[PDB]
Amino acid sequence: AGRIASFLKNAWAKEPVLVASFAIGGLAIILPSLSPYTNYAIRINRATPYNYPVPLRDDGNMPDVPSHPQDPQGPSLEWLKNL
Amino acid sequence: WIARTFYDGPEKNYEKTMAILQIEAEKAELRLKELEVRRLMRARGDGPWYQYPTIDKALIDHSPKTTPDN
Ligand SMILES: CCCCCCCCCCCCCCCCC[C@@H](O)O[C@H](CO[C@H](O)CCCCCCCCCCCCCCC)COP(=O)(O)OCC[N+](C)(C)C
Ligand SMILES: CCCCCCCC/C=C\CCCCCCCC(=O)O[C@H](COC(=O)CCCCCCC/C=C/CCCCCCCC)COP(=O)(O)OCCN
Repeated sequence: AGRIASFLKNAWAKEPVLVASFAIGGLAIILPSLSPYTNYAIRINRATPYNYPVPLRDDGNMPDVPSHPQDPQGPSLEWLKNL
Repeated sequence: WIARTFYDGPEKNYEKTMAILQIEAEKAELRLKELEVRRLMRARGDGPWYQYPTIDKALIDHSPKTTPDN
């Protein structure tokens, strides 16, 4: 405790560059595992349509698949609009 | 006395020789059969031996590929 604090105080003097670099690197490593918006970023990446959405062959047993784009069935991007 | 104390009868050696001959004959025919089986398997490749690997078909992606003609 005291030794660690003394070492940090000594490093903060005459060596600020290394302390700042290590602090920034440690924060960059640690914080993403705690930030809740990384899931939002993953969802935004997954919600980006790059290819043409190929339609499925309807057989009368697809309740979750919409028949038209304006139909309520299917994923919604209202959360992205609200961001 | 010498025959009774130190040696046995002829039938012992006779039957031991017969057993040894049978064992060696089966071994020889098995060796010939193994050589022939190896030759046929390597020439054809329809047996469990000499099965060289091929590309696994589970790696193939069966999905739409941004282009109808694959
Ligand atoms: C008046 C006599 C005239 C004739 C004299 C004949 C002399 C004979 C002595 C020479 C013996 C050597 C011939 C055979 C020796 C080894 C053969 C071996 O197969 O026999 C073994 C037996 O042989 C004896 O154990 C060893 C012979 C040694 C005795 C010689 C006497 C002098 C030796 C000196 C020792 C030193 C002592 C210390 C000195 C200071 C076990 O037999 P086994 O494989 O089961 O047979 C199975 C069949 N059965 C079931 C019918 C039995
Ligand atoms: C865990 C995260 C890792 C990733 C982050 C790091 C990214 C890149 C930063 C490091 C780059 C390379 C660093 C190499 C370190 C070498 C140090 C060294 O040998 O220098 C010593 C001297 O350096 C030292 O004093 C030792 C290291 C200094 C302390 C290092 C920081 C330790 C931790 C501090 C931060 C702790 C966490 C943040 C708390 C701050 C509050 C938020 C000799 O100095 P000379 O240049 O030779 O001068 C001789 C002539 N006078």
